[PDB]
Amino acid sequence: ASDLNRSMEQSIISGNKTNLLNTISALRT
Amino acid sequence: SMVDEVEFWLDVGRLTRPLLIVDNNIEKYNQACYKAAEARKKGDKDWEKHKIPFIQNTRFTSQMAKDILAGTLTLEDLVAQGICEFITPEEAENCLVAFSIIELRKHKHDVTRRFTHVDVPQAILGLAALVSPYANCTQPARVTYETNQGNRFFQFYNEMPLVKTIAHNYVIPNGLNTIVAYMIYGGYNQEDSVIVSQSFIDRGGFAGTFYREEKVEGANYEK
Amino acid sequence: RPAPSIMRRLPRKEGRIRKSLLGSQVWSISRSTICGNSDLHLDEVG
Amino acid sequence: MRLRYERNLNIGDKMSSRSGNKGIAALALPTSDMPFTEDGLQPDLIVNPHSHPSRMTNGQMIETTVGLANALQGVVTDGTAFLPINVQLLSERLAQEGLRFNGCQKMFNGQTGEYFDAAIFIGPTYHQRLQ
Amino acid sequence: MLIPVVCFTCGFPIGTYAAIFDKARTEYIKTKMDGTLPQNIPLDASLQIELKDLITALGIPMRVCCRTHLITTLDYRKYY
Amino acid sequence: MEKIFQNVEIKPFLIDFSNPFIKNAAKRLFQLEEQLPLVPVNVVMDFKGISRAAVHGLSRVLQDEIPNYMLDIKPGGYKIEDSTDLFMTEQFIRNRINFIPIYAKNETLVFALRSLNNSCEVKTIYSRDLIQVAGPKLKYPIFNPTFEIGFLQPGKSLIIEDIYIKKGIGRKHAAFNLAVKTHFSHLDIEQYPTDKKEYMALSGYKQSSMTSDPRHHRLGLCFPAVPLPHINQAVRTYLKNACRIIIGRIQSIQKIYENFEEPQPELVLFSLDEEKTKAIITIKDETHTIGNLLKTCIYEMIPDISFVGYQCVPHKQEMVLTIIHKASQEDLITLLEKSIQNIIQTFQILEKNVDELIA
Amino acid sequence: ETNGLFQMVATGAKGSNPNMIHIMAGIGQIEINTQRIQPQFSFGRTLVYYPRFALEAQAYGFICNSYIAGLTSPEFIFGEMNGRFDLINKALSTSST
Amino acid sequence: LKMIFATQQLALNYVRNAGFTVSTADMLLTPEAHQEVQEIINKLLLES
Amino acid sequence: LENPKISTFQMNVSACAWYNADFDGDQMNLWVPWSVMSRVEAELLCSVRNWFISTKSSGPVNGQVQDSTVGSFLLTRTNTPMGKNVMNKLHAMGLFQTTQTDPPCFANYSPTDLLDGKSVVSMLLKQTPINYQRAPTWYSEVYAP
Ligand SMILES: [Mg+2]
Ligand SMILES: [Zn+2]
Repeated sequence: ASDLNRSMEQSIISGNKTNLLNTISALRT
Repeated sequence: SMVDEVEFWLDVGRLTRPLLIVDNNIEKYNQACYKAAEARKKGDKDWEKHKIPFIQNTRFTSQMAKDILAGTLTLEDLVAQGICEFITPEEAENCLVAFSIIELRKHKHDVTRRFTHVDVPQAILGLAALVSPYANCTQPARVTYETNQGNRFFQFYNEMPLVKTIAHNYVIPNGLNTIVAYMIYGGYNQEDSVIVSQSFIDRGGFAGTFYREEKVEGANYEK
Repeated sequence: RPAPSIMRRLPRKEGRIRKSLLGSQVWSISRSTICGNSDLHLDEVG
Repeated sequence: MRLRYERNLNIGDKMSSRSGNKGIAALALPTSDMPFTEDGLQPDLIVNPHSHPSRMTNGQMIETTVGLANALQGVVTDGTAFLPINVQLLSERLAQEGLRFNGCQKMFNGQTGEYFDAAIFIGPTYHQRLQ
Repeated sequence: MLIPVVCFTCGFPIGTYAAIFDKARTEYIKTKMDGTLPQNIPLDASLQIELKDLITALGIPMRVCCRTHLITTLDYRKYY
Repeated sequence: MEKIFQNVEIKPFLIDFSNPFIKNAAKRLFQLEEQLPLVPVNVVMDFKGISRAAVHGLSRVLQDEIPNYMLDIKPGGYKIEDSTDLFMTEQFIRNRINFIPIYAKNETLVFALRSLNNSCEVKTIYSRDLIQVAGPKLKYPIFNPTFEIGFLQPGKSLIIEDIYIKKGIGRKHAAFNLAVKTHFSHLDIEQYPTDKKEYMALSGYKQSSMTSDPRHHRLGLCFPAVPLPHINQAVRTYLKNACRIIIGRIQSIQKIYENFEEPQPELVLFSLDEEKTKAIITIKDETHTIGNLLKTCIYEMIPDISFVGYQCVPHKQEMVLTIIHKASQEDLITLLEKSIQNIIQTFQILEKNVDELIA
Repeated sequence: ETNGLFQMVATGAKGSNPNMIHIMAGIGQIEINTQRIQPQFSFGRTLVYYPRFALEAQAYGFICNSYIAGLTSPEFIFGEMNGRFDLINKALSTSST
Repeated sequence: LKMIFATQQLALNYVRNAGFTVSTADMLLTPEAHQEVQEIINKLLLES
Repeated sequence: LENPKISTFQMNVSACAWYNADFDGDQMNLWVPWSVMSRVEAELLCSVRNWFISTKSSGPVNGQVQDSTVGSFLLTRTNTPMGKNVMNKLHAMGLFQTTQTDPPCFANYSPTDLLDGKSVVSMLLKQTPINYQRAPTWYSEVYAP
């Protein structure tokens, strides 16, 4: 139910926050 | 070599990089050396003539570079042929790499320095590092040694740097070619300060829009 | 981790003693970036 | 709900060259108060020379020279790291284009109009604003 | 997004010619890069063609700032 | 007679249509086979027998501090609708419009911009799309029609209604800047050959600026847009205007002097008791032009002056001029009035020479 | 008389003689903890660019180039090691202090 | 402190007339000096 | 600072030595005392004039830094590339127009007279006499050969 999607979302929420060079470097980080 | 084990790895997470292969004629060199030794044994004294020079090179050519720049050739095509192969940190322990083609040419006829691969120097830097021009002429750590330790902006105007690097073939430049004067002008630019032109600011230089979203949503107006 | 206790308030850099008693948050205070000004005396601030 | 702020380059906004060199805008001057060369060229930015030694950023200087040459010629050249470089030949290229060997120029004080005794090093350098 | 209306440094109105320049340059580049023009053309090679005479013909004075901002400014139409 | 303004050279910047690429591009984009209505004009002028301070003051007055006109959007002029383009924000379009050079004599003109992209490709808004909606019909254009006002995505539109002429000085906003520096040299001072490596690190003049006192200068300024048929006239007006401006400012200071013995906030004069009188003059919204000019003329008038100086601190927005001299208050005031009259006469002679020469 | 960099270095305003010698006339041997570059890459190797048990000085952190001349890949790498060491030591010392 | 400020103003006002700058050519050795440096480096490598 | 566009805490560069600060994005806190007792104590006890001499080393924390040092060297330099390091009356006078002090007397100098930088420095120091003999950083045995 909501627990699955919400918990996976939260696992992504922890930090993991995203000019173009900076974004590409964050991806490559 | 310390222990006789041989390891094959095919798991995920292995960093890999393409490297040009270096071929040589060591087998022919050894055959010629043995023939020259036999000639010496015979006493004919032409053994010096039997020996042949050692040659180590790479199959990469200028035509291949032109094809790559024209889009005809790709890394997959090169790997399909014997020009280059992928190397990982594990296999890199068995590789002797010349840091540039200049080194390979310098030791072209040196049997003492048989190389296994050639590396393009720029491969030892990332995109962010490659953004800076003439990075090898600066010591980037000492630059930050003073600076070590310690909502979207859209900028209207951007320009390609007058001294462009490879990193700008893959990212959009953000900045301007500002006329910088290296001088003492009133002591207003001390301790890393910079004096700016008011007209440069007014004309839209480094001007943009900052966006903040109230998406989540005393005396106040309410009107 | 979320285990409230009376005696876990005191210890640590975030505890009562080191965060509330030694050091405090104060009103009537400003913070900003500093730049240079050659026309201000050594004992003046803009 | 979306809010937009018009953000010009304000005093106290960080500016950086490609080779580090983070800095803060400390003063803004009108066009009449900025220094100018005998050809009328004036700087968008004035940077203290005292940063270079400790920062050891010669790449900014080489970029300024190559940019002067390129702007006069009207091209954009490749300055990737580890490519062959000869600063003497870059200076000679500057000399050929009608400028001085060192790239310096005669400059005047905008406020008073008196020429500086020493030729000043002014040229195009790539700069960006940190967020 | 476009070539600035006036030069950022000195305020010379380069923009008056900007559009024309952006056209002429294109044609000029093609002519110098004679042969196939399939857009395979290396950008780092197209940037090596000297546009000094073209800009001089446009009437822009021989000023470092104006030439720099004219030849280096990015156009949003091409990228987007 | 005096001929402070000795020689003038006017040379407009024109388009060379002999270049095939430029000709083709102009004809295709704008059907333009002739010089644009407004062209920049490069004026090189020689001044003899005038202090460097006055020449540089005139130069910077022309660059800014001279009344000038720009195009601005009245509040609410930018109409936000359903089809308004997202990229062409009001800030961007306002910045683009503000810095369009104009040569307008009437301030009552009001223009409008109404563009729609009904096509399937990005369209480009040019200045020729600007249409006059108020004021007497223009017999001659006030701006060139080749500027790229912006671009619109397919199906979008841009509507700005109230575009009017605004007056101001350059130093307050760069959009009012008038002149562009192109040359400044002193013909009185000999110069080294700077190509040699033993002199490339020096300015090239044979005299240090700390001892040199030049009196023969060449100053070259570029005006961004003047009517092609009226170049000689337009330039003349500019120069004359500049002179008047300076005189006006100087005259203000003179008034402050003429009211001594009457409590004034600007003039503060006292006696140092060494038979030295000290006078301090504080003028708000004053620039280095007037301060340097006053200092130079006072110094010339009183070679044995105990001290004369001025400070225009950037963060104070005022000019403070200090004069200390071994004389009584009335004598010092008379000397200052004499110096001010001398500089005013110099600039009047400059205006007359401008009129004789450029005409 | 007319050298800005030298005048800044000599008058004590900024810089030092080693900085001038590194910018011009060569960086020289790189030393970490008063030691050359130790063979961390592999048994008897310092980097992938040099053979096992290399005898040349360049293989252990000797830079024959100057910053103006330009540094090759191994020289740049060794300089990077040294600079990162300086930064890490500074951080550790700050924390301990 | 007052004298520090006044001397700073004096120095800045002097530099206002006698400009100061750093150029790229300030870090450029002459060819003969370059050859001398190369000789020194070669001697060190010979000792090694 | 009454300019509405300025929003930074502006300080003299020579003051940075107190706080070990640079204008590379460093931030600072500032609070104005409002009570009478706190204002009196701030004015009488915590004024930066008290911190001029370091408590750690018993030495001067503050002095000329960067452009001030090189500018002093150039000013007191005996010889310039153009010749002798001299200035006319006008420029010598102009050197003193931003010092925020009482201007000295130049009534004894003709407009064509030449003044050395040592002379102007001598006037400024004669404002507060002191005796000092030593060698400068300019003179180094390393560069002497
Ligand atoms: Mg800092
Ligand atoms: Zn320009």
